[PDB]
Amino acid sequence: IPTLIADSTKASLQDFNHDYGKQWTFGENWSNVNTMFETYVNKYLFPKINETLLIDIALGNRFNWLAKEQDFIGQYSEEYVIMDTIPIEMNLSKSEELMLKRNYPQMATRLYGSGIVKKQKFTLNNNDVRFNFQTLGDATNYALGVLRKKISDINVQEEKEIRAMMVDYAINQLQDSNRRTASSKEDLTERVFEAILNMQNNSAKYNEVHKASGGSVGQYTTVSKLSDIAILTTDSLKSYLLDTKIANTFQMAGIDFTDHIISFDDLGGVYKTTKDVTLANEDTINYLRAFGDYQAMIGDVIPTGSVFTFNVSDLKEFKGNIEEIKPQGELFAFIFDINALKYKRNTKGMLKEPFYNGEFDEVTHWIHYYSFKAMSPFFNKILITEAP
Amino acid sequence: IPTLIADSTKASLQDFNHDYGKQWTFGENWSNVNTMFETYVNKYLFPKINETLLIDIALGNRFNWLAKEQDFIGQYSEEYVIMDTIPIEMNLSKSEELMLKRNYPQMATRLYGSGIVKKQKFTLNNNDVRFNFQTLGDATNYALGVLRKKISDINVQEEKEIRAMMVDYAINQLQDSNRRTASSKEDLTERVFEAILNMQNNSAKYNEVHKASGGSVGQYTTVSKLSDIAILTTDSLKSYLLDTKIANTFQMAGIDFTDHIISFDDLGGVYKTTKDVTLANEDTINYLRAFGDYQAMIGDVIPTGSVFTFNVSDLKEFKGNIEEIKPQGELFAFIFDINALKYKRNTKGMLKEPFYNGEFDEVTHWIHYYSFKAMSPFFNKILITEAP
Amino acid sequence: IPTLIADSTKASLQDFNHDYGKQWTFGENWSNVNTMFETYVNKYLFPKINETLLIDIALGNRFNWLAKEQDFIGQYSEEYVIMDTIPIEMNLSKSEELMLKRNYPQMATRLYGSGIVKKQKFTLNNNDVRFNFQTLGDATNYALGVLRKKISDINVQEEKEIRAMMVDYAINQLQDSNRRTASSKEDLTERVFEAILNMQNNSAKYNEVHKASGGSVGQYTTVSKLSDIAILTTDSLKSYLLDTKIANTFQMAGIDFTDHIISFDDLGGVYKTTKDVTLANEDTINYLRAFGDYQAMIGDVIPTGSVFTFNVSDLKEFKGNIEEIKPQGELFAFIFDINALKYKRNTKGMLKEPFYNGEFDEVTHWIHYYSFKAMSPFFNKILITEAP
Amino acid sequence: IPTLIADSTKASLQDFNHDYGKQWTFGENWSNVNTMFETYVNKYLFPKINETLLIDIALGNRFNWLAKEQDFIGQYSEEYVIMDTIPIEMNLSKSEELMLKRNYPQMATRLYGSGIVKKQKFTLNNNDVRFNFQTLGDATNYALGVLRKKISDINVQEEKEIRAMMVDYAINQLQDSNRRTASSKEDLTERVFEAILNMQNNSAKYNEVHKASGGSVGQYTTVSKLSDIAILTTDSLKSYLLDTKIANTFQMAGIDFTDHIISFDDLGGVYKTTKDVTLANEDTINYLRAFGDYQAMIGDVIPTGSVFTFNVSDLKEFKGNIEEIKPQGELFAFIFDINALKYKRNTKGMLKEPFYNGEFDEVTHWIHYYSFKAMSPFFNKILITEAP
Amino acid sequence: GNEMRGMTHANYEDSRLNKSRELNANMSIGTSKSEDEYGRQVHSLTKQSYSDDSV
Amino acid sequence: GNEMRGMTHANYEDSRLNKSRELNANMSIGTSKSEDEYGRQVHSLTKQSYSDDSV
Amino acid sequence: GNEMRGMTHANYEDSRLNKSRELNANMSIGTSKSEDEYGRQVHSLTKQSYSDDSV
Amino acid sequence: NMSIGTSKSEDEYGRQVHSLTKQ
Repeated sequence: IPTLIADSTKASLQDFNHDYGKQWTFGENWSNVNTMFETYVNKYLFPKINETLLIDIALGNRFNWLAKEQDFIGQYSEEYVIMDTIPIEMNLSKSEELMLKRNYPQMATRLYGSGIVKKQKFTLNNNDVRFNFQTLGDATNYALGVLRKKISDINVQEEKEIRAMMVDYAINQLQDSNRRTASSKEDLTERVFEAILNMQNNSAKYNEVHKASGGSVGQYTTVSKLSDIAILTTDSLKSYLLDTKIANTFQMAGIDFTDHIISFDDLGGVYKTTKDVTLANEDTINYLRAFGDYQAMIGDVIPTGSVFTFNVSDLKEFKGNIEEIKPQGELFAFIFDINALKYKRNTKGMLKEPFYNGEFDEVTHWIHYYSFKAMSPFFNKILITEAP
Repeated sequence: IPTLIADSTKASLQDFNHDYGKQWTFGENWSNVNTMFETYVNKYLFPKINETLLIDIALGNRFNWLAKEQDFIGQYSEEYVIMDTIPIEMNLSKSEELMLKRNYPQMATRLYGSGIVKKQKFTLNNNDVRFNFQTLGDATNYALGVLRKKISDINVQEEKEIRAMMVDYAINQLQDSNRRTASSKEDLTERVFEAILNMQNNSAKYNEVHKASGGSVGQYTTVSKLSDIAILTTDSLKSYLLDTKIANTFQMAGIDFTDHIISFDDLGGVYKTTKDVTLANEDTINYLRAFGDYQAMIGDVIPTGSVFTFNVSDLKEFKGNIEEIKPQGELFAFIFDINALKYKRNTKGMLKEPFYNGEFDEVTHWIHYYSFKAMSPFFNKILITEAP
Repeated sequence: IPTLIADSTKASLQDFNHDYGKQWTFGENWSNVNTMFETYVNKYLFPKINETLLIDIALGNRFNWLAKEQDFIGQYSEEYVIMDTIPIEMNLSKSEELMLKRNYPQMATRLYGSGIVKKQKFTLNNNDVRFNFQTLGDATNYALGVLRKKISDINVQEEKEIRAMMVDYAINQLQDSNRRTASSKEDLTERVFEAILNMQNNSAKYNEVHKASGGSVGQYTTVSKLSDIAILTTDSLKSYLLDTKIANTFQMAGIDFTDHIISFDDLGGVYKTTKDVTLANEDTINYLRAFGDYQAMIGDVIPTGSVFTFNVSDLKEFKGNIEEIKPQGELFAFIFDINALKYKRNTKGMLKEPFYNGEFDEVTHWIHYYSFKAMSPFFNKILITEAP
Repeated sequence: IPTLIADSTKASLQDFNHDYGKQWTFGENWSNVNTMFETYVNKYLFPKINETLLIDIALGNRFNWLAKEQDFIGQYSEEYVIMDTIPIEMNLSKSEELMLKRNYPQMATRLYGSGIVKKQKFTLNNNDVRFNFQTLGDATNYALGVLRKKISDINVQEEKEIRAMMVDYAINQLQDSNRRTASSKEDLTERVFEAILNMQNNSAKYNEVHKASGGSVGQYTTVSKLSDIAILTTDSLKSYLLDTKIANTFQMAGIDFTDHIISFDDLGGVYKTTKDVTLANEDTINYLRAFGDYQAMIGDVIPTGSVFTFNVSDLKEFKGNIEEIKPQGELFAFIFDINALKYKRNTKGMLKEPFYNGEFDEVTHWIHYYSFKAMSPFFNKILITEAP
Repeated sequence: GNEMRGMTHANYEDSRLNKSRELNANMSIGTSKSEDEYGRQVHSLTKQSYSDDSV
Repeated sequence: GNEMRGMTHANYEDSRLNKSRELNANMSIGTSKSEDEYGRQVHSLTKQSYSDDSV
Repeated sequence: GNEMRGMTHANYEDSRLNKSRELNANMSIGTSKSEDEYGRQVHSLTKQSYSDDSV
Repeated sequence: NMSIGTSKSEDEYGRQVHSLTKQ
């Protein structure tokens, strides 16, 4: 292999990296011999490249419609329901003093709290980056590609967070009355039909009022209209219903719930810490950096309940302290009233101003946005999931 | 936390509870340090709440159409049917005195008697409730919300009682001849078809005139048109018909009885005590209070046959003394002529006048109404249930 | 007679293949008696042939639409994608110097440069090919017939290579997440139905960015739109879908994916060498000549990864050094994004000039073309294959 | 002539009584020469009658006023009264909780029973009653006369029964406290005059609310106004009472003691069956028939407590089984408030439709009416009777 | 006198399970018709007009 | 008030599953009625005209 | 950019299998907004009009 | 000394029993 290809003294990196360098040069002599670039007819000609394509893809958020723009002014918020009171027989043997005795309306209420701010950063060099691209137009495509990608990443993350929120709520918060078990896919599709009908009649079974402050003992009866019901299921199930249940049935004039399905391939894949891990190794920070966390440095503490959205389990500190939020088993259907989601976002002034370091000719750009995602206890939800 | 956060003396409650209190105060000092409200930037500003939400839901009573307003004047009611007379041949051999011989019309009768008067109550503070809401408008919504909930509860309970009446009648009261048995759900669908056709013919088997007083000797033949026939079933059974039986049949052009079906999720869950149970514990009264029973107090006796409409079984006194009105075995299809239901109500002056306690600035309001629910033996009715 | 026919001294071949031969011919008497061609009226006339028909057929390449004409001018091409960055929460306790820190955009790239310059040649004698055809019109047809057959071979062979490239990529390059196992054909059809839906979601599972240079640690999420998903399967599966699935299903409207399928009778059939094999045996060089490889000579080296496209395994040197690019188990459904294929061609000046050998009177025409086939890692792909 | 008159062969009766009587009559000669009816001027003419008187004595029920028409449907009569409450002092020192105290009203009651229905009938013959009267007009009077005698009979019977009710009630069903004892006829007059005034006093002692279900414990103060007081005494006793000077002073004042005092000669003549007798002899049925009883037949059972209203004691079945309802001892004054005699009656369609035999040319007409007689415990009653 | 209401958003028709055409409240004997001439004559001998036999 | 939106290019309708007809909020008890004659008398003893049998 | 083409003479349509409605690219966060009143004042303190209770 | 009143017409029931003016 020729010495020149191996030699690093002549690299551009060498010129920029060091304080003083050779101002004048007479060109080195190139040969393709015993190298990947060898050409039979002519050795001694530098390799020539035709294209440099961008291959940029646009991704979207399924749940964007739910997001509602809001001002960022105050932190807490609250909602309440007046709890049910059964009509009681007129005893008439009671003392006349009962008229005076006072009982007030009883209510159950929740406080949700403030949101979380998120940031992304990219810097464009204006010197070395120019060496990489043959034409000025290719470099401009590259810059827009970074901005375009940055927004797409945010959409993808928000979708993951909403999908994970729902899967976590069902797995942990739901009561026994809400939960149901499906032995097999055929049973599951039938169970989902039963659920749509069941949640359209008055029932206190599916409410989570008990978790709310005033519901420890008591009942709240709510009814959920059909338009609202929407179902989050794994794709395997939708494929089955369309491929087998719908195709085989003679009459499906009514009785089709596929408009409501929000099928996702995984549901699982968003991880949540437990046990308050503290970053301690370079190798750990390097993995996080690859996924975009410039901020992270050794000695920072990651609190319990932190949601990563990428697999950090293998790295040392998180080895036994990370848990995955996912459906348990292949069969999963969380059938819920749409009103429960509570997603709000503020995008005013999302793209922050550029900062230019004259030394090094680099401009750093930032994108900052606010997101609050939550789930309301009061509305109806039902989980049909694989039997244990 | 700061001392102020936990200090009872600084509370508004103390001002109301004690007979004398400090008229003048110089305000206390607020800090968010080491408390849930901590704000990174300020650390000395009070927490701020953006919104408060009622989440009121309106609930209905399936059987309202049946209810008939009536005056509340007299305790008992009766219904009777004139019994059948078979045409006889002219025997001219008989003595002419047969003209004088007398034949009298005959009848079978039933007596159904008293009603039930039920009450609900709520008290509105005026003086201290105002502290809770930021705007007067939120507080006014709070008062409409308690009234609306109160009314919705009356509707849910009445529905539960009518549903329970039918389930209880079918399991216990129904004549043995009327009962029919289906081995599988597929058989049940066929059984329903046979019954709908059979009961439109002129026959005495379906009617329960035998139970009525005059039926022991003689016959009564009644006919029930399709326009009136109605079916009470669990939701899972209706789901079966729609998902599989209707979906699978090649031609359901006619032959669809699902318009008639009234399907309920639980079709049970109304509980009736089997022994006299005397309230004996504080914890028990507290559970009852949570469901709105202000009247309940220790030492009161609940007589046998009392219907709770909520699950009181867990409580100490009622542990072995409660039984549930429920279908047996998961196949229930009580098919009955609609005329049999007998639902009567009196809601004249339903919203009793308010009582204002000038001391304490409180007005306490009440709602009282009469309800009679019963089932008539005379009309046709056949139950299809799983084979025992 | 048999003895005359047997003698090869009289053969035309002997005159053509030797330096000197006997110019004068004294005729050989021919008798048709007791031979297959005997005729009743004249028993000494040599048999006469009526037609000499060609039976030429035209074969075409399935994948021609994909091919893109390009000037053959430069060796390499490259393409790249920008890697995903997850949004990071605003710490706000980080040192204020973080603004100065520089975070650069990251990407993954691939270099694909290649060409193969495939050729083939045919020679028309003008002496001795005449001996074969009685009318000069058929002899001219024979010449056109070779040219057309040579062209058909180009088309059939390119198809084999595109088909083989895909089977090879799937069998070896794909990750565990992409791979799926199907026990039976009904299970497979459901899996194909599921994969179409899975690909439309946003997921990094089906991308092969990890193989690309910058993707070793990070993640890239891409979405594959329907209308750009083509599925490659065997005909046995397509036949199954049409015969037993599409035909039997009541509601196949909407659920038919057969427009996408690119079914081949047999996906396997192309062989790739492992190890290096020098053509030691003469018998081997002769076999390769049967398939049109005049170039092969004893002692030449066949490099690792050479793709034969015919079964060379039985030959001695290739006995253990050959491995077939093939589906495993008869169930194969490689579903992929169409954009991944990258087929390019240059066919300018395809029909090179003829060279007339004055000695031997032979023209020697040549056809040369350039073909580049490669598969891109970035786009989504799934393989459903028979369960091990 | 004595002999001609004696012969009964020449009688209208013989022809009507038997079949095949004599059709043709040649007149019998008549002479009064030695008989009664002889006249100085014309010895031979038949005796001629100036008039047929038809004396009818109208008889009436004295108690007919104080009869309440009822328009009967249903059977029982309730008769409640509300018990007394005595006014109480203000007692302003008492706790303010006294405001809440039920103070429910209290009452007494008496369910009387149902009333017997009675009938009478007269058959009028067109054929032979005509022989008796000289002119048609006299015969028409005779028909009106029988109907009027029937109406007169209803009245005498009802009067007798009301009188008997009072005598029986006084002797047997009376509160012991009410009774008084008179040693001599003179003492009785003093006692009776003392009693008239006692009723006008407002006191609870005279009334029988102590019976009447209701309350033994409380008091009901009833007052009997003059004009609502009347004394049931024997005729001799009425003469003694009127004779006294007090009676004269009352009449001078304006209250007619004579109308108020009501008297029958013996207050007796109504008989009560004891011992459940049954008719057994022809002679008895004939006696009953003389008194108008067509219905009676041998073997009919007369229940204990049947009120005959004529003396049947002589007849054998009733010889030891009849007891007269009569005051015991000569002295008997029962002084009662007039309102006490409940004497409700229904008289609609009193005269039922005629029935024409048509053979014998006779029409039978019937009078039917409903009578209910009872005495109320609530009003003041005192009985003064000779000391045992 | 209760009467049923539909209770379903859409359904296939229920004709074919109905026997209204086969049996109905109508399809009953007619009470209202008066005696034939013979009957009226038995009740009151109104028709004194015709006697078949000659004097 | 989030509102669910269509997630399919094409599908059959969901009318059969809809249960609005069966049970809806509109079907509820009415509180606008006023008291019966007896009640009005209990409250005010307005009517002093009739006391049934008297004296 | 290769483009898939029809490989079959006639087929039932593929509509149901498409999630273009469910997760389209166009459904995405919007970056065109400008900062709120508070933000503009942080950057330039341009509003000096109102200081609330003063003096 | 008043007397029982001789006649008033039959109640509605009486007339309907006699005639059965069905309606």
